[PDB]
Amino acid sequence: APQQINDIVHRTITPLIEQQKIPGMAVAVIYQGKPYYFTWGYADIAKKQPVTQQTLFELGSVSKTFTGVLGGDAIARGEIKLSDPTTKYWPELTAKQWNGITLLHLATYTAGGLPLQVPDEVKSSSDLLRFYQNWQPAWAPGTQRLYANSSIGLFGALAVKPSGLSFEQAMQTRVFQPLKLNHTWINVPPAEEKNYAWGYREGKAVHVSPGALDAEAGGVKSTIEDMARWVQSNLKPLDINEKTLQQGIQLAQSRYWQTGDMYQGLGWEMLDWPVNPDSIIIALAARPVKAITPPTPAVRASWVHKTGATGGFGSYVAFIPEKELGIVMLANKNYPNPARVDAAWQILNALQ
Ligand SMILES: OC[C@H]1O[C@@](CO)(O[C@H]2O[C@H](CO)[C@@H](O)[C@H](O)[C@H]2O)[C@@H](O)[C@@H]1O
Repeated sequence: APQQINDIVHRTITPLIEQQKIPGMAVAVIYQGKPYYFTWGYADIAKKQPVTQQTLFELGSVSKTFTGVLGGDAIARGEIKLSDPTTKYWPELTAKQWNGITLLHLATYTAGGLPLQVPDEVKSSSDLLRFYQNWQPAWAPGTQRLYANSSIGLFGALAVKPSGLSFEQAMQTRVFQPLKLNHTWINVPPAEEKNYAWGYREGKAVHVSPGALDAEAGGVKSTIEDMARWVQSNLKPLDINEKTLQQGIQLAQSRYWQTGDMYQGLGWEMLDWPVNPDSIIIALAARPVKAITPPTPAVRASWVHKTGATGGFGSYVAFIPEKELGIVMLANKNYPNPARVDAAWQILNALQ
């Protein structure tokens, strides 16, 4: 590895790991299009298993980038449109508040105040229908953003309905397989359990226990190598051979809404590059949005990023298409987002 990369990465991450008491971490830097891998510490503290380039981490909400691109591929296939009403794909959603809520609104958290979490009481499909029918929006569609798993999670479930595939089958066949992400999973198979790191919350070993729509909103587990390849694919979507997947990547990096300095994509979030690091960086935050009419196609001069967490894991991905530069940070503790972004900016700034 080039010494410049070696030095900035170790000099940034070692102190981060110490300060945040992170049990294990894997980092990939993509520099001039090529990946460089770094690992520290433990996938499993009790069994003394190290983090390796084959270790699986829970991505948490970084999974929304995969859901956004799968939705994007479905649009490119002519299976769905973001301008379509939600009721087109769920005819049993007859409650009047749904008039005017489109797939776009669901995908971008702008439906009018769908909650962060689907209630734990919702187990059955009829429980799920009841939840969305009974939900009362605070706001008109397309006026305020409230980050929500019940919003993008429903988009993911509906986006695959025309295909007739399960969400997992669609993701596997249409996104993971074409991009050769052969160690990326929504459900970790028994063959791969040996490599599934434990998450750590207040010292306790924990794995995600998915409720309704958690697969769609936060369900991906992946290795540092596959995540580097995911960044490579999002950096250069035009090198991807599957035409609908190529367009799908581009659609997920389009700017649909603006709030302050941030632009909402499908899963992905973006800021103009160069960004101030203060601007890149709370349980519920309702923010008015301006519609970008029509959406701006993927801007090469962007900082494109997404944070992700589960009870036991914290992930971050960021890239700058213009510079062919990117980073993935995977950890088996959920530590504060600003620490993630600060470390990522330190590394990418140094290498830009
Ligand atoms: O073990 C996870 C468990 O969650 C369930 C029950 O809510 O819900 C899913 O049904 C779909 C297909 O399995 C999921 O993709 C979606 O997240 C959710 O409604 C079970 O199905 C799933 O086994």
